[PDB]
Amino acid sequence: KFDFTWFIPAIIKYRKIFIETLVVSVFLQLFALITPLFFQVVMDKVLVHRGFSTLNVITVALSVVVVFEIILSGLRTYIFAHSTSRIDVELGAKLFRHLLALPISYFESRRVGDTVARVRELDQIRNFLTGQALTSVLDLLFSFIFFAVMWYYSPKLTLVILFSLPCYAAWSVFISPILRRRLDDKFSRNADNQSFLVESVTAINTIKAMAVSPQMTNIWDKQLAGYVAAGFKVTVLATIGQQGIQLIQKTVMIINLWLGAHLVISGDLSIGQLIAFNMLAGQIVAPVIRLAQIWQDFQQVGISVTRLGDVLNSPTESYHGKLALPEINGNITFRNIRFRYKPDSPVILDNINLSIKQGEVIGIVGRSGSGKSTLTKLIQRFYIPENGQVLIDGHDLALADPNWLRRQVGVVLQDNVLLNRSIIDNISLANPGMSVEKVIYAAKLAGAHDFISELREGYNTIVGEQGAGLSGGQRQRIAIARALVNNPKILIFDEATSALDYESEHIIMRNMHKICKGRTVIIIAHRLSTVKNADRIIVMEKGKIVEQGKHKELLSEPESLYSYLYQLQS
Amino acid sequence: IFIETLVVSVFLQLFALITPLFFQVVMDKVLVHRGFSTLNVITVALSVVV
Amino acid sequence: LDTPVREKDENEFLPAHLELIETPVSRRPRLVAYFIMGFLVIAVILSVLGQVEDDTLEVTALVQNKDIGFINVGQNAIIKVEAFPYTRYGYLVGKVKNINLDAIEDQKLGLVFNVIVSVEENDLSTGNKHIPLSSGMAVTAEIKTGMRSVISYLLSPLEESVTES
Amino acid sequence: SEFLLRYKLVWSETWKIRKQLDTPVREKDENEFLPAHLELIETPVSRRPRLVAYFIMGFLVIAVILSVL
Amino acid sequence: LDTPVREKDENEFLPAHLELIETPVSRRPRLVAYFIMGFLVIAVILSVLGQVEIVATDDTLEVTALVQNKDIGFINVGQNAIIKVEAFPYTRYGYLVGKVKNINLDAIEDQKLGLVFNVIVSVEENDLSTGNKHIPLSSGMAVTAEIKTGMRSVISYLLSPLEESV
Repeated sequence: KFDFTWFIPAIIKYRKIFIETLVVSVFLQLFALITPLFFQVVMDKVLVHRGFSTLNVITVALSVVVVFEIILSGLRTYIFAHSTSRIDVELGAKLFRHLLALPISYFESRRVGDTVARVRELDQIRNFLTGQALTSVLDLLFSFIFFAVMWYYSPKLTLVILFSLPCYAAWSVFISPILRRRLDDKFSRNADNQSFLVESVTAINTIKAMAVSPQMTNIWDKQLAGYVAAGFKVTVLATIGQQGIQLIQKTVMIINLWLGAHLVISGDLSIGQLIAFNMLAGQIVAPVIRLAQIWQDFQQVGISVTRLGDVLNSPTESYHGKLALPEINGNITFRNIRFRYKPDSPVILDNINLSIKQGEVIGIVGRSGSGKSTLTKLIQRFYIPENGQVLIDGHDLALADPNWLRRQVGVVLQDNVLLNRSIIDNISLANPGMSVEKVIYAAKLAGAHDFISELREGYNTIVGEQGAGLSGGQRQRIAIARALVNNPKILIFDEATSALDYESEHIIMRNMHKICKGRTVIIIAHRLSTVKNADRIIVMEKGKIVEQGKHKELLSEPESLYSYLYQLQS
Repeated sequence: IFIETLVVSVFLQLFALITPLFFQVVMDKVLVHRGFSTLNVITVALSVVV
Repeated sequence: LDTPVREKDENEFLPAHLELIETPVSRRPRLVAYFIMGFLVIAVILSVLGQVEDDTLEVTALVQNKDIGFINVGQNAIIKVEAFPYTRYGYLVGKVKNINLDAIEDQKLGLVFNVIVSVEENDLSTGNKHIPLSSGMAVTAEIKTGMRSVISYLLSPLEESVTES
Repeated sequence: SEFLLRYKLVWSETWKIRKQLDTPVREKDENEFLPAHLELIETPVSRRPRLVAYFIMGFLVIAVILSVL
Repeated sequence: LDTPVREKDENEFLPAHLELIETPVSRRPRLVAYFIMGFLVIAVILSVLGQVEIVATDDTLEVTALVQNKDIGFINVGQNAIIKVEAFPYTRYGYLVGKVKNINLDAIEDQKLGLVFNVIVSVEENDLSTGNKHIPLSSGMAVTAEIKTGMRSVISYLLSPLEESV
């Protein structure tokens, strides 16, 4: 429900300055009315008898009026631009605040360029509001002042313009929808181009490492050709529209010339009155001509509002703020959890029931295919269970604040993408204002202190884009530190040790007893050596907890799946 | 294409010069001598030119 | 107009095709010349089809004898008094009486056969009210008697200049 | 039309709740020290251009009144 | 003016003090405007109080010539209107005096204009000294006799086009 009805309250809020702008526009129209009166007086009274004193006073008055009109027009433009920039700032802030709150399901179905294009075309509304379009509209709608005077001059050439105006309206109505559609197509092409460019620049490593320069170049060539063709169609339609406007204006001017000549020859008007009438008619048609060269801007702004609504009309993660849910101690329960990726996909988790208490270092094992890779995204509210409900501390997560929940749990993944900052900034990303003492402590805990130190910049090294400057294990040890800086009540290891050599995994398992001090730790790994020292071990097969218990109680049964997996691993 | 554009531009400039001349002849002859049958020719030529 | 971008339009802008086309041409390779020729032809046709023209006052004055001969008694020749401007005073009417055989004076030229013209007593209304016409005056009485196809404006200077040897 | 009716209804409803969506009045120094976007949102136009415009329109009004009398 | 650099002058120019003062102003922020407004008001006072004179351009010489009738009416018999002979330059020959006799009711001629009522003026016999010695005045001549009769304010002189236009 994001429309120009959103712009209405913003207009009402600055109604006072907008009324000031309306008054200034009326007075500008008054000055523009005064000037042709001076031309008519000069033509009809200074040249007929004689004139050297009336001419001089008219000249000085005209100079003063011109200077004042220029200053007033500049002030009006400045005030209007200020007032509209305030509104566009409001709109941009609201748009980004809404964008950051959308669920990851929204982002997984789109491309980065697709959703960057709308935030970028916010600049279209930004340019329109701080432009000459609305000032020209105000000038056009305040043109009855000139009609009231030309009716006094002549009640026939006035109806000429009064009947010309509906021709302008009809031409505008006829030519609007076609260029609206063409600009819609052009925006679609632009979004595709932006998505392709963003994806190509992001993945330049794969493009260059492989041999696919020609394929990317061919795709770019086709996309650019299509985009330029659409732009040319838009340009052609705009040119046709403005040429039609010119045709209407000039045929009206010719008819007025004929009628005014016959009127003057017959004595019901004078030469000076005819000249003044021509100037007034030109002054009325000037805003229409000025508004016909920014037609693409009007239609593009309509499309801009439509696309910003497309982004802004999506449902967000429901913020449930009341009673101020307190800090949690680790207590995770799964109650008949049934989960599938897509409603047209096989069920992953059938009937998982689970209970994790405080201080319990839980280990979850299985083969590729089980549902152990989705629990880390179920504890976080990234996956919505189809059936059942997940509870932390007895409170259901379906009615809990996502920001409050995700600030308590620290999840270390296998990829662990980083941001384009320094080592200390990335490690302290969850809280940029943190002292070096905690950074050092976390780096020592994760075992990354040494490598960071051996560097030349130390903890100030820029990792590049997505941490490209660091290896797979270095990013892993930076992610572990980043998860450990701000004390998480629940810490999850989702196959975070498989991307490391022996002499780093051993360090992590040796520091684990300090890592899990007063914490609830869940460890998920393909291997079984990582979880051999956990409080409980849980085996999952095709999304079903088959058996659970201690390591010895699991290995004691030769018929168990865990014994088979241990034999295969060894 | 650009030579074609230059030719069209100079012809457009020549076209824009006709209308002030027609306004002058209308003001100087049509109003003074009550000269109908000349205003019609100017009107038709102006329509063609525009 | 309301046609989406087809495939031919996309091929027209394909960089691979533009690289192979050296010394390219415009889409309408021969429309501007056609329009210029059409405008010239229309102007020429319009040129050869367009035709462009105290009480007992007298406008007897210098003028071509053939011009008076083309005019007839009672022709519409208006009179403009100088006392005031043409717009303010108005263009009154002075019926042209037959031009006398003898010229009024030979100072101006030979063709000074004094085409006398008298007002109609119904042209000067209350607005003018210039009863004191001051008969010793030469109010300009415009006498229009004939029209020449505009193209005759080209016929006059060039042809006469060619005539002299 | 029909969309005009919707726009008129929205405008009237918002104008009824008018005077309850006005930012609090603040001094020049208070507005200068705000969050970056809030400063732009809540800083009104300077008084000098308003005064100059008022002087221009007042001069025109005085001129037209003196001329007619 | 002869005092050395005091501590106030150095403290006023310290970088620490200048860095904190954002959007600074001149030492005396209201001296330029004060002087400009003073010049404007003095100019207006001088224009309104200032006054400017108005000059209108053989033995029994006469300067009877074209001139505004109101100008002659403002003048009186015996007014100071000098006469400049053309025989020689104004500087070399001198600006002699020609007392203005009353202008006759009938105009001398109507060729120049209607206001040609011929303000006759005769010399005083004591202006043309031995330096001029132009006894052969050649009475068939029009020696320019400047006739000044009136004074006009500067502001009225500048504003007169405004009041003339009716």
